[PDB]
Amino acid sequence: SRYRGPRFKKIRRLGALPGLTNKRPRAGSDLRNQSRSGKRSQYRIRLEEKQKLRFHYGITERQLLKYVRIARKAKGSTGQVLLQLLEMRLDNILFRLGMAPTIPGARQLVNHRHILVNGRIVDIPSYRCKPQDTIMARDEQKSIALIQNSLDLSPREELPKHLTLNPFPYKGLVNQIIDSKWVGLKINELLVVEYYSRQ
Amino acid sequence: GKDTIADIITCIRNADMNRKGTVRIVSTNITENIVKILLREGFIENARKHQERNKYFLVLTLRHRRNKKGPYLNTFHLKRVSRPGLRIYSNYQRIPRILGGMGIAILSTSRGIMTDREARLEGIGGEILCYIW
Amino acid sequence: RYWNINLEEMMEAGVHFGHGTRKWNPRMSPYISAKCKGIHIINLTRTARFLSEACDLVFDASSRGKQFLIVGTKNKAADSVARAAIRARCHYVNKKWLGGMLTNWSTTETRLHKFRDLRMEQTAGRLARLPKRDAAVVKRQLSHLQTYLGGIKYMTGLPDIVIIVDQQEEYTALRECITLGIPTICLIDTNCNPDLADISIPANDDAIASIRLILTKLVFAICEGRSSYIRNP
Amino acid sequence: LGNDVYAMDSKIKKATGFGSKSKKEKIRDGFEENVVQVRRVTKVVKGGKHMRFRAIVVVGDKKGQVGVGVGKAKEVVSAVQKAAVDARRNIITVPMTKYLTFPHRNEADYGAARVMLRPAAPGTGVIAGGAVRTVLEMAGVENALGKQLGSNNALNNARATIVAVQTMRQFSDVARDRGIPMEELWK
RNA sequence: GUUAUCCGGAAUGAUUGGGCGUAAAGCGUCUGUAGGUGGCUUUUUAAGUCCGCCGUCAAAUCCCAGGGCUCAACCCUGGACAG
Ligand SMILES: [Mg+2]
Ligand SMILES: [Mg+2]
Ligand SMILES: [Mg+2]
Ligand SMILES: [Mg+2]
Ligand SMILES: [Mg+2]
Ligand SMILES: [Mg+2]
Ligand SMILES: [Mg+2]
Ligand SMILES: [Mg+2]
Ligand SMILES: [Mg+2]
Ligand SMILES: [Mg+2]
Ligand SMILES: [Mg+2]
Ligand SMILES: [Mg+2]
Ligand SMILES: [Mg+2]
Ligand SMILES: [Mg+2]
Ligand SMILES: [Mg+2]
Ligand SMILES: [Mg+2]
Ligand SMILES: [Mg+2]
Ligand SMILES: [Mg+2]
Ligand SMILES: [Mg+2]
Ligand SMILES: [Mg+2]
Ligand SMILES: [Mg+2]
Ligand SMILES: [Mg+2]
Ligand SMILES: [Mg+2]
Ligand SMILES: [Mg+2]
Repeated sequence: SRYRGPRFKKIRRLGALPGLTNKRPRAGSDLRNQSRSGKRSQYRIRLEEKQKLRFHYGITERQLLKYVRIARKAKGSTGQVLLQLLEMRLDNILFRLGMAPTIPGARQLVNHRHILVNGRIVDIPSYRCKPQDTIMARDEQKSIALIQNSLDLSPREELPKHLTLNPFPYKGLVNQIIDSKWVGLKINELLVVEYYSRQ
Repeated sequence: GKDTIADIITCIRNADMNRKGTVRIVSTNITENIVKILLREGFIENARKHQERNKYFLVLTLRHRRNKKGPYLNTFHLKRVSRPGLRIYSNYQRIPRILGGMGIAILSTSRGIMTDREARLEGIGGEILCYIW
Repeated sequence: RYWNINLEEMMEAGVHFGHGTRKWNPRMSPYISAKCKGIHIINLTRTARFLSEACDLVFDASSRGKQFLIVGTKNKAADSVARAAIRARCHYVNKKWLGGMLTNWSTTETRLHKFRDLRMEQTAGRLARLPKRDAAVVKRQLSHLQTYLGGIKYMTGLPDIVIIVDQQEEYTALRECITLGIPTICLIDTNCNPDLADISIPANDDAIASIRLILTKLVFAICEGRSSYIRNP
Repeated sequence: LGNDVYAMDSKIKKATGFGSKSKKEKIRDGFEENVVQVRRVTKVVKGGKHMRFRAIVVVGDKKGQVGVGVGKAKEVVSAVQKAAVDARRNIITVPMTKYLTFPHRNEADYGAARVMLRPAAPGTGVIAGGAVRTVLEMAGVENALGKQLGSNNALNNARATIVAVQTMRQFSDVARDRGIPMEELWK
């Protein structure tokens, strides 16, 4: 139920995928054969948009679908609400607080019970995070060690204003619901919605 | 002349499509009211009454041609809804609104004829005579 | 600004009458006035307002620097147009009108290129070194090119104002200016539809006198407007 | 009066030859062309089948300006190009709303093609079929519902869509026509 | 993945939403019984129609708002538009 395949590959075809890999792709070396499909059918474009989404967050299709139904239910702008829903996922908030290298790493972390949400152990990746929520490391040696070395040795300070981090205990705090400009990727949600008109 | 309302509406539509300002219509309480309303909405320039041999004719001036007769971006549409074969009624919450409200809907209700706007203020439903674009 | 018009002069030149009642277009029924002996009589109180607005826009368009065409292809209106256009210093069409003069510019202009080469040839005196067939042929080219390109041969670029005589016969001019986004200021008799021109002046067809009256009024507007564009640039 | 040769050579130098000057000026027009359909039509002659391509192509800025065009040639490229020009001279503007959608719900009729457009809530994207969808997408309409009823032919549906979005009346203008303040019709 | 069943797309049985000169389609033409619709003006009545209030249309399901199984599916509380 998880994508264990080659990453760099999907990266080449789709685009830049933060939640997958930090290693920039090879020059691509496809300039020899110069093989193309010609151009892309509108369908291929839309499909690659969705694929972008799905592979950035580590989600399975059938899951994405029900997320989309939740989305179409919610009262408001569809694509936006969808992106909210995808961005409040636990391994994702774990990643975007830099408590992890990447999303597979963060998923692994969550899964092995190394994390706490409001002094409670949640080992499932898709746990939906809600406002005013405490993201902690479990108090054991190994959990602390992982979170520390993955937090400190990664210099990036981008924290997108709904996310707080505090230094010694390493208490992560989810402050609020995401803003559409604060989203974790460059995507026209319009395209993914249009793809999903047929379900 | 099985239906008078539809007839008025129709004569208007025909005179309009032919780029003529002037129409003769036969008057009646319904007719007169409908035309009054049509004026306070601003769909028609001016109205007046004539009499001969105990017949009443409302003549209607119509809004001028759009910046020529040939290049017309806009026409003026009328549609009968409730007709003798099927009578359409609506409660307060089903009251129709045309093109987001740009046009209007004519209602015959307990308090008389009116637009859908008046029905919404006063909270009444009723019989829908026509739609006007 | 004012112009020279009164009920008496328009009564003089014979503008008020037009073709028989078998021949009429009821599309003109709103602004017509009377009918006499099966000869229609057209409203002059509309004619003065249209002729005023026409000379006004003609004045503004001359003053801003826009370029003018005039058209009629008739026998009398042609002799009147060469002189109307010379008196206002404008471009004209009198002789046979070629389809595509406005709409198809590129080929019309290459036709002008070669007509210019012909105008240099004939004055250079290099048509005397040729066989008789060559000079007769170059003279066909000349005769034709003079007929069609005679009055427009100064103009480079697309004319943005066109003036026309009797739109019944002039159909292609009307079509081409309708197409290219050009205003038409036109003469209407009782047979013609008031769709085809931007400003359509009720007028007379058969009369050389009406043509001369309204065209002299208009060429006077273009002349005073010509003084104002000699001043403003 | 300056000489005729130098001034006519000035109008000859100002209008450039088509054999000595190559052409790509088009991206300076600020437009994008999208090829909707490529078909091989045939005229038949005593020799055999005389093959041509017909291209249906729409142009837009994706900013609220759009047009359709149709072209014919021997080669794909040339017909594409002609289509481009025919479209550019045929072009019009679609009335838009602050959220990038239609003023209201509308039908349209061209030939056997009928077209149904209705406004949408922001975030719904453009949902429609090929001709209608490309036209609307190239106009830049972000949220729109549409369904072509009647026929399926690409070209006619395009033209019908244009007929639809051309007759669309924006609220300011119905306020001005009726002679009534905006807020009164809002209610 | 394949096969079967049903609705969709199908405006392809069409109230919303189609047609009948030549594409499938106007009875060969009238007279007329049931049946359906039917001019204008004033009054009456209140059967339809419209508005308010009440009773009920079981619980479970669907919809909205919270709560509980680590999450979800599932379960629980409260409430309601329709009609
Ligand atoms: Mg494989
Ligand atoms: Mg569907
Ligand atoms: Mg009811
Ligand atoms: Mg050709
Ligand atoms: Mg049809
Ligand atoms: Mg279909
Ligand atoms: Mg299966
Ligand atoms: Mg069906
Ligand atoms: Mg069938
Ligand atoms: Mg059929
Ligand atoms: Mg047959
Ligand atoms: Mg048959
Ligand atoms: Mg028969
Ligand atoms: Mg038969
Ligand atoms: Mg029989
Ligand atoms: Mg009978
Ligand atoms: Mg009977
Ligand atoms: Mg009865
Ligand atoms: Mg009655
Ligand atoms: Mg129940
Ligand atoms: Mg819930
Ligand atoms: Mg819960
Ligand atoms: Mg319940
Ligand atoms: Mg009830």
